[PDB]
Amino acid sequence: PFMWRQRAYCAPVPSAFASQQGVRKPLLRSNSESLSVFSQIPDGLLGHTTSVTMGNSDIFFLPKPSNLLKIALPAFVFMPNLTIFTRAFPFYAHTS
Amino acid sequence: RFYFMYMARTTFQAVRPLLAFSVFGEVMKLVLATMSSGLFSFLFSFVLAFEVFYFFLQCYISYTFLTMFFTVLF
Amino acid sequence: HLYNVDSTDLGSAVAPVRSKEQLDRVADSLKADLNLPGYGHIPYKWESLRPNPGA
Amino acid sequence: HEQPYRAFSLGFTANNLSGNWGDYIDRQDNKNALMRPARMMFTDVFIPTTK
Amino acid sequence: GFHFQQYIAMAGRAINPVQWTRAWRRMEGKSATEVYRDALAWTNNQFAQISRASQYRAWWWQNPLGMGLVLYGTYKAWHMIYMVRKQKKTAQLVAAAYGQGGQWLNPVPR
Amino acid sequence: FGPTLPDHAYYGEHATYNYFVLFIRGMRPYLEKIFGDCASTIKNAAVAVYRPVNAFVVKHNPDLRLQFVAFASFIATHMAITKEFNDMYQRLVDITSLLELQA
Amino acid sequence: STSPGLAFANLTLLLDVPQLPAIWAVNAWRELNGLFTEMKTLAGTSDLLYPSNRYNPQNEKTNRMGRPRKYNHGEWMFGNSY
Amino acid sequence: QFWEAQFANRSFFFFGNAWTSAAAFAFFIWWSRVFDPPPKERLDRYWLNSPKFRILSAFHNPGKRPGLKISLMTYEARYCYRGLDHPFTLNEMKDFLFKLREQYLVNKYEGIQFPFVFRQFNRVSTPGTLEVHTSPALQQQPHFH
Amino acid sequence: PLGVKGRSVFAGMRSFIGQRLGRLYDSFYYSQSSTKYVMVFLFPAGIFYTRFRADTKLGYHVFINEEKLYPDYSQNYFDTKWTNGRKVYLDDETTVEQLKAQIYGGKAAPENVKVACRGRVFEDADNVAMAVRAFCKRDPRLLLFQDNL
Amino acid sequence: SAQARIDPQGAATKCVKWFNEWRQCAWDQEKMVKGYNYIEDRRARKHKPYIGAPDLQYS
Amino acid sequence: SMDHGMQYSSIYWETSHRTYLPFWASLTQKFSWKIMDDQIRSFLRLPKPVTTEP
Amino acid sequence: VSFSQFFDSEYFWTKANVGPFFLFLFTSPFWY
Amino acid sequence: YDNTASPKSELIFMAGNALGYCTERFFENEYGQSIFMFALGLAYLAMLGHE
Ligand SMILES: CCCCCCCCCCCCCCCCCC(=O)OC[C@H](COP(=O)([O-])OCC(O)COP(=O)([O-])OC[C@@H](COC(=O)CCCCCCCCCCCCCCCCC)OC(=O)CCCCCCCCCCCCCCCCC)OC(=O)CCCCCCCCCCCCCCCCC
Ligand SMILES: CCCCCCCCCCCCCCCCCC(=O)OC[C@H](COP(=O)([O-])OCC(O)COP(=O)([O-])OC[C@@H](COC(=O)CCCCCCCCCCCCCCCCC)OC(=O)CCCCCCCCCCCCCCCCC)OC(=O)CCCCCCCCCCCCCCCCC
Ligand SMILES: CCCCCCCCCCCCCCCCCC(=O)OC[C@H](COP(=O)([O-])OCC(O)COP(=O)([O-])OC[C@@H](COC(=O)CCCCCCCCCCCCCCCCC)OC(=O)CCCCCCCCCCCCCCCCC)OC(=O)CCCCCCCCCCCCCCCCC
Ligand SMILES: CCCCCCCCCCCCCCCCCC(=O)OC[C@H](COP(=O)([O-])OCC(O)COP(=O)([O-])OC[C@@H](COC(=O)CCCCCCCCCCCCCCCCC)OC(=O)CCCCCCCCCCCCCCCCC)OC(=O)CCCCCCCCCCCCCCCCC
Ligand SMILES: CCCCCCCCCCCCCCCCCC(=O)OC[C@H](COP(=O)([O-])OCC[N+](C)(C)C)OC(=O)CCCCCCCCCCCCCCCCC
Ligand SMILES: CCCCCCCCCCCCCCCCCC(=O)OC[C@H](COP(=O)([O-])OCC[N+](C)(C)C)OC(=O)CCCCCCCCCCCCCCCCC
Ligand SMILES: CCCCCCCC/C=C/CCCCCCCC(=O)OC[C@H](COP(=O)(O)OCCN)OC(=O)CCCCCCC/C=C/CCCCCCCC
Ligand SMILES: CCCCCCCCCCCCO[C@@H]1O[C@H](CO)[C@@H](O[C@H]2O[C@H](CO)[C@@H](O)[C@H](O)[C@H]2O)[C@H](O)[C@H]1O
Ligand SMILES: CCCCCCCCCCCCO[C@@H]1O[C@H](CO)[C@@H](O[C@H]2O[C@H](CO)[C@@H](O)[C@H](O)[C@H]2O)[C@H](O)[C@H]1O
Repeated sequence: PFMWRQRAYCAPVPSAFASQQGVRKPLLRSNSESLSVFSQIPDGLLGHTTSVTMGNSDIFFLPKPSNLLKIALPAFVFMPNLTIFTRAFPFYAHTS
Repeated sequence: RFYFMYMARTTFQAVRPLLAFSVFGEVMKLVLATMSSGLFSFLFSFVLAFEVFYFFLQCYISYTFLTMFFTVLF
Repeated sequence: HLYNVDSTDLGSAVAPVRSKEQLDRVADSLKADLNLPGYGHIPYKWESLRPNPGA
Repeated sequence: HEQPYRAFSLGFTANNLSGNWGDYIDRQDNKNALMRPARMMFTDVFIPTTK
Repeated sequence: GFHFQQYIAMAGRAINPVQWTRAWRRMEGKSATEVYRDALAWTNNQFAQISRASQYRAWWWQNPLGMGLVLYGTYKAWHMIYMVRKQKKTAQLVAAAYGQGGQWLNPVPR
Repeated sequence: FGPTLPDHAYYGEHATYNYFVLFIRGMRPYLEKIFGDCASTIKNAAVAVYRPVNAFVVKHNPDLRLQFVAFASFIATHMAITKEFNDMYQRLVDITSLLELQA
Repeated sequence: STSPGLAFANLTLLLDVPQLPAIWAVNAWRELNGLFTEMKTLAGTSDLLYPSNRYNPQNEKTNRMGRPRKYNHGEWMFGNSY
Repeated sequence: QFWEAQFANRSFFFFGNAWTSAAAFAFFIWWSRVFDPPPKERLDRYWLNSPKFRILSAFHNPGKRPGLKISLMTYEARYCYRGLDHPFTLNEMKDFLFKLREQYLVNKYEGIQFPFVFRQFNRVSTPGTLEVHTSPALQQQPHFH
Repeated sequence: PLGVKGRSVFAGMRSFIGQRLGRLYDSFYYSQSSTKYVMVFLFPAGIFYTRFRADTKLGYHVFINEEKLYPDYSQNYFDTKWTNGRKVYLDDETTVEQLKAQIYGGKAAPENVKVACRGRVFEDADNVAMAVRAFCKRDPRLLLFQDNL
Repeated sequence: SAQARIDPQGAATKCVKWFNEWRQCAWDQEKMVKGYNYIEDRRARKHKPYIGAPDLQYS
Repeated sequence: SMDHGMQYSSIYWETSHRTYLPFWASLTQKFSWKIMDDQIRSFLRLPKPVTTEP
Repeated sequence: VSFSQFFDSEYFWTKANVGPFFLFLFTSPFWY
Repeated sequence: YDNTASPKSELIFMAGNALGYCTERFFENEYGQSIFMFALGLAYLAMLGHE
C-alpha cells in the first residue's frame, strides 16, 4: 500500500474506473484476484474430481508350450535362504 | 562396503547389454540420419552387422557373470 | 441503500433441486450469453462404430 | 519431498531419457540438431503439414 | 504355418452377414462347452498337422530359418495392421488434446 | 583358559537334513488339515452361490443363442444406465466449463 | 546361502527386519493415543477435539491454533463462544 | 506341485531358484503395497504428469482438452488431501491462466491451430484457391551506428 | 495321531513357546560375549530409539542468520561448533522461547532474536508446531535472526 | 532495485512474487489469530510407500 | 486471419512408444458415484453440506 | 458343540472343521 | 537452506529411503505394472524350463 502507480497487480480493474455498471455483482475488483484460482470460477466438484476412477487393462495370459522345449533354463535367486544358517547370516552375508 | 561393491558390479553387468543396444544404437541412428550417399551406406551396413555381433557378445558376457553372481551353494 | 441490490428479493431460502431440465436451461443461457463460435466443435474423433468412443 | 517427479520410460525398444519435450508452455524439440532433418525416420507413423 | 488363404476365407465368411443367419440356425440345440471344444479341437488339428508334416514335407516358403520366418511375418503383419493403426489414432488424439508430444511433457515447475 | 564353546555353537547344521526342513515336514499334517478345511469352506460357499444361479439361468435360457441374447441385453442395459448417470455428471461438468469460459 | 547378486536383499533385510518391532510399537502407541483421546472425548470437553489431528491445544483461554481467544474476557448469555 | 515343493529342501516359499520360488516371490510383491496405486495425497507426485493418465483423459474426453481439469485435479490433490492452503506457485498459476486462455481461444475461433494454441489436426478447411507468397522481410528497426 | 484327548491347543502353544524360549536362552549362553551382547541389545535398542523418534516425534531443520548469533558450544563435548541445518526433535507443546533456550543452552541469548519460516516471523508465545502448520506447511526449516529494524 | 519509477511493468514482473507471499502470510496470520482449523481425515493405508521407509511427522 | 488455420506442425508417433489402450477401450466408458451418493444421502437423511443454505 | 470339546486337540485336529476359524483368524485385521 | 544435515544414526534408513523412492517413482505406476509382468514372466520361464 505504498507505490500505487508502480504496483498495478494490486490495482483495480479498468471496469472500476468507469463509474457505471436480486443481488448485483460487486463494483470494485482488483487485479490481485488473478492470483487465485477459485476467485471467479466456482469450487464445484472440487474434491470429487480425483474420485472418478478407471480400472487397468492388462491381461496376464500367455500359453506355455513345454512340448517345444527339452532343456532346462536358468532361474534367478530372489532372496537369501534364511531357513539354513539363520544365526550366522549377519556374519557371512558379506562374503561370496 | 561389500554389499555396495556387489550391487555396483551386478548393475553394471545387467545394464551392459542395454547400453550396447541403446547408446550405440543412438550413434548408428545419428549416422543414418546424416548419411545420404550409397558408398558410405554400403560401408556402414558392415558397421551395423558388427554392432549386432557385439551386442550378442555383451549378452554372453553378462549371462556368464550373472550365473556366477546368482549361484548359491545351499 | 446499504446493500448492492436492485430489488428486495434476495432469492429463495432453500437451494434448488437437481433437475436435468434446469441444468440444460442454465447451460443454454450461458451459451447464448457467451456467443462463442467454436463450442462443440470436434476436430478429431477416435474412429469407431460407436458415436462417442470412451464417454 | 514436495517437488514432483518426471515420467520414466526405459526399455530395449524405447525410452524418454534421450530427449526433453519441455513444459506445457516452454516446449522444445526432443531430437537434437543432427537428426531433426530426419525426424520421419524415428516414427512409426507420420502425418505431414498442410501447405 | 499353413493355410493362410483358408484363414482369410474364413474371416471373409465370418464377416458375411448371411453366414450370421446360418450360424444362428446352426446354434439351435448347442452348448457353449461344445462350441469351445470344437474351436479348441480345430486349433489343435492345425498345430498337429504342422508338427506331423514338418517332419517330411516342405512348403513353398521353406527357408534356412524354417517356420520361424513365417511366424515373424505373421507377427509383423499383425503389428503393422493393428498396433500401428492404434498408434496413429492415439497420436492424433494426443495432438488434438495436448499437442504433439503432450504425453511426455515435464511436470509444471514449482 | 581352554575352550568355553562347543562345536555346534560354530559349525553350520546339516545341509540336507536341517532344523527348518525337519520342522516343516513335521508340521505338514496340521497345515494340510488347516488349508484343506479353508479351501473346502470357500469352495462349498462358491458352489452354493453358483448352482442356483446357473439353474435359474438355464431354466429360462436353455440354449446357447438364448444365453448370448441375454448376455447382450445385460451388457446393453448396463451401458444405458451408466450413460444416464454419465449424462447427468456431464451436464454438471459442462456448466463448470461454461463458467470457466465466462471467467 | 547368499551371493553378490543378493546384496540388495541382504542389505534390505539387515536394515529393515530389526525395525519391525519398532514399527509395531509405533502402531500400538498410536492405537493407545487414539483410545485415550476417545475416552477423553466421551468424558467431555469444553471445545471439541479433532481426533486425527496431531495436536489439540484449544481450551477456554486458547484458540485451536495455540493463540489466545479474542473477545473472551467477559461472559456471554449463550454460554461458550464456540 | 507347489505344495510339495514347500517341504523339499531349498524350495520353501520364495527361497531357492525354483519356479515355485519365482511364483511365491511374485505373489509376495503383489501382496505387498509397493505396486498398489498411490493415495490422493500423493497423486500429483507422478500420476497426474503421467503419459498413461494424459492419454486416458484425452481418450475418454473425445473432443476436449483436459489440461485445465488436470490443473484443477492437482490443486485438489494438494489442497483437500495434503493440507496445503497455497498449492500453486507463480509458475503453476501462470500455467492455469495459460490453459484458461487457450480454452477461451479454442471456443472463440473455430479451427485455431498450433501457432496460437498448442493443437494440431489434419482435417482442416481451406478456401479452395490457396495462394502462396513470400513473407515480407523483417522490419528494419533503427539502431545506433 | 494328531492331538491327544484332555489336552488343549492352548496348552500346546504354551509348551511350544516354552521350548522356543529355553532354546533361545541356551543359544545365547553358548555364544561369544564379544558379539552377542552387542547384536542382541545395543543395535536393537539404538534402532528402536531412532525409528520410534522419527516415526513419532516431529523435527525441524534449524539455521541461524549470522555467525555472531551462534551459541557457545566450546565447553560441551562432541559438539564444539554450531552447524546450520541442524535437525532438532521437539514436543508438540514446545514454544519459541523453549526452542531458543534449548538452542542457546539455557544461557543469555542475544537481544531481539526471533524465529522465521519461509519469511514469516513467529511470536515468542506461539506453539512451534501450529506456527509451522500455519506458515510453512511441510517445510519446517526455521531461521533464527536478529530483529532490530 | 528494479527501478519501478522508470520501468514499472518490468519491476512488477519481479516483485509480484513477494506480493503473493505477503498475501499468503496475511491469510496465515488471520487464521492463527481467528482459530480456523479443519477435520483431518484418518491416515491413508499407503501413507508410506514402503514399510521400511520412515514416516517423518509433519505438523 | 486466425480461424480455420492449416496444420503448421507434423503429427507423428515415435517408434515403440506405448499407447495404454486395449481393443475394447472404445466400449469402455467413465462413471462417477456422485449422483448415486447424492440420491442415497437424500433418501437416508444423511448430513447435508452447508452449501445448501444460501 | 461346546467351546472346550471343540478346542480339544483330538476333536480339533480330527473331526472339527477349522476352516471358518482359521479364515476369521486370517481376516482379523479386516474386521478390526 | 539446502544444507539440511541429519543425524548419522538415520543412515539405517538408507535402504528404506531407496525403496521408497523407487516405489514413488516406478513401482506404483505403469512402469511398475510392467515390472510386475516381468516378474510373472520370470516365473513363467522357470516353469517352462522345469517342464
Ligand atoms: C491370416 C490370419 C487371419 C487373418 C484374419 C484375421 C482378422 C479377422 C477379423 C476380420 C474382421 C475385420 C472387420 C472388417 C469389417 C470392417 C471393420 C474393420 O475392419 O475395422 C477394423 C480395423 C480398423 O478399425 P477402425 O479404422 O479403427 O474403425 C472402426 C474400428 O475398427 C472398430 O470400431 P470400435 O473401435 O468401436 O471397436 C472396438 C472393439 C470392437 O471389438 C470388440 O469389442 C471385441 C472384438 C473381439 C471379438 C472376439 C471374438 C468373440 C468370440 C465369442 C465366442 C467366444 C467362445 C468361442 C471361442 C473360444 C476361443 C477358444 O475392438 C475392435 O475393434 C476389434 C477389432 C479387431 C481388428 C482385427 C485385428 C486383427 C488385425 C489383423 C491381424 C493380421 C494377422 C496376420 C495376418 C497374416 C496374413 C499374411 O481394421 C482391421 O482390423 C483390418 C483387418 C485386416 C484383416 C487382414 C487379414 C490378413 C490379410 C493380409 C493381407 C495382405 C496385406 C496385409 C499387410 C501385411 C502383409 C504381410
Ligand atoms: C505388398 C507386400 C508387402 C505387404 C505389406 C508389408 C508387410 C510386411 C510383413 C510381411 C509378412 C508376410 C506374411 C508372412 C506369413 C505367411 C504368408 C504366406 O506365406 O501366405 C500368403 C498367401 C499364400 O497362401 P498359402 O497358405 O501359402 O497357400 C498358397 C495357395 O495354395 C496358392 O498356391 P500357389 O502355388 O498357386 O502360390 C503360392 C503363393 C506364391 O507366392 C510367391 O511365391 C510369390 C510369387 C512371386 C515371387 C516374387 C514375390 C515378390 C514380388 C512379386 C509379388 C509382389 C507382391 C508381394 C508378395 C509378398 C509375398 C511373397 O501364392 C501367393 O502367395 C500369391 C502372392 C502374390 C499375390 C500377388 C497379388 C498382386 C496384387 C498386388 C499388386 C502387385 C504387387 C505390388 C507391389 C508390391 C511390392 C511390395 O498368399 C496370399 O496372399 C493368398 C491370396 C489369396 C487371394 C486373395 C485375393 C487376391 C489379393 C492378392 C493379394 C493377396 C495378399 C498379398 C499382399 C501382397 C500384395 C499387395
Ligand atoms: C528374446 C527374449 C527371450 C527372453 C524373454 C525375456 C522377457 C521375460 C519377461 C516377459 C516379458 C515382459 C516384458 C514387459 C512387458 C511390458 C510390455 C507389454 O507387455 O506390452 C507391450 C505392448 C504395447 O502395446 P500398447 O500399444 O501399449 O497397448 C497396450 C494394451 O494394453 C494392449 O493392446 P491390445 O489389447 O490392443 O493387444 C491385444 C491383442 C491380442 O489380444 C488377444 O488376442 C488376447 C490373447 C488371446 C491369446 C489366445 C488366442 C490365440 C488364438 C490363436 C489361434 C489362431 C489360429 C491358429 C492358426 C495356426 C497356424 C498359424 O488384441 C488384438 O490385437 C485384437 C484381437 C482381439 C480378439 C482377442 C480375443 C479373441 C481371441 C480368440 C480369437 C477369436 C477370433 C474371432 C474373430 C471374430 C469371428 C466372428 O502390448 C502389446 O502389444 C500386447 C499384445 C502383445 C502381443 C505380441 C505378439 C507376440 C505374442 C507371442 C509372444 C511370445 C510367444 C512365446 C511362445 C508362446 C506362444 C506359442
Ligand atoms: C535414480 C536411479 C534410477 C536408476 C534406474 C532404475 C530403474 C527402475 C528400477 C528397476 C528395478 C529392476 C526391475 C527389473 C527390471 C525391469 C524390467 C522391466 O520391467 O521391463 C520394462 C521394459 C518395458 O517397459 P515399457 O515401459 O512398457 O517399454 C515400452 C514398451 O516395452 C514398448 O513396447 P513395444 O512397442 O516395443 O512392443 C514390444 C513387443 C515385443 O514383442 C515381441 O518381441 C514378440 C515378437 C515375437 C515374434 C515371433 C512370434 C512367433 C510366435 C507365433 C505364435 C503362433 C502364431 C500366432 C499368431 C499371433 C502371434 C504372432 O511387445 C512385447 O514386449 C511382448 C512382451 C510379452 C510377451 C513376452 C514373450 C516371452 C516369451 C519368451 C520365450 C522364451 C523362449 C526360450 C527359448 C530358449 C532357446 C531354446 O522392458 C522392455 O525392455 C520391453 C521389451 C522386453 C523384451 C521382450 C522380448 C521378448 C521376445 C521373445 C521372442 C521369443 C522368440 C524365441 C526364438 C528363439 C527360438 C527359435
Ligand atoms: C494368521 C495368518 C497366518 C498365515 C501364515 C501362517 C500359515 C497359515 C497356517 C496356520 C499357521 C499356524 C500353523 C500351526 C501348526 C502347528 C500345529 C501343531 O500341532 O503344533 C504342535 C502343537 C503342540 O502340540 P502338543 O505337543 O501340545 O501335543 C501334541 C503332541 N504330538 C504332536 C506329539 C502329538 O500343537 C498345538 O497346540 C497347536 C499349535 C498351533 C496353534 C498356534 C498357531 C501358531 C502360529 C502362531 C505363533 C504364535 C504362538 C503364540 C500365539 C499366542 C496367541 C495369544
Ligand atoms: C518377508 C521377510 C522374510 C525374511 C525373514 C524375516 C524373519 C526372519 C529373519 C531372520 C534373519 C536374521 C537372523 C539373524 C540372527 C542373528 C542374531 C544372533 O544370532 O545373535 C548373535 C549371536 C552370535 O553368536 P556367536 O558370536 O557366538 O557366533 C555367531 C556366528 N559366528 C560363529 C560365525 C561368529 O548369536 C547367538 O549366539 C545368540 C542367538 C540366539 C539369541 C537371539 C536373540 C534373543 C536372545 C534372548 C535371550 C536373552 C537371554 C539373556 C540372559 C542374560 C544372562 C546370560
Ligand atoms: C540385476 C540385479 C537386480 C536385483 C534386484 C532384486 C531386488 C530384490 C530385493 C527385493 C526383496 C527385498 C526383501 C524386502 C523385505 C523387507 C522386510 C520385510 O519383510 O518387509 C515385508 C514387506 C511387506 O510389507 P507390507 O507392504 O506392509 O505388507 C502389506 C500386506 N498387504 O515386503 C515388501 O515390502 C516387498 C518388497 C518388494 C521389493 C521390490 C520389488 C522389486 C521387483 C523385483 C522383481 C523384478 C525382477 C528383479 C530381478 C531379479 C533378481 C534376482
Ligand atoms: C540408466 C542409464 C542406463 C540406460 C540408458 C538409457 C538410454 C540412454 C539415452 C541415450 C543417451 C544419449 O542421449 C543423447 O545425448 C543427450 C541425452 O540427454 C541428448 O542431447 C540433447 O540433450 C543434452 C542435454 O544434456 C544437450 O546438451 C544436447 O545439446 C541435446 O542435443 C541427445 O538428444 C541424445 O541423443
Ligand atoms: C495393545 C494396543 C493394540 C496393539 C495392536 C496394534 C495394531 C495397530 C496397527 C493397525 C494398522 C494401523 O494403521 C493406521 O494407524 C492408526 C491406527 O493404529 C490410524 O491412525 C489414524 O487413527 C488413529 C486412531 O487410533 C489416530 O490416532 C491417528 O491420528 C489417525 O492417523 C490409521 O487409521 C490406521 O490405518
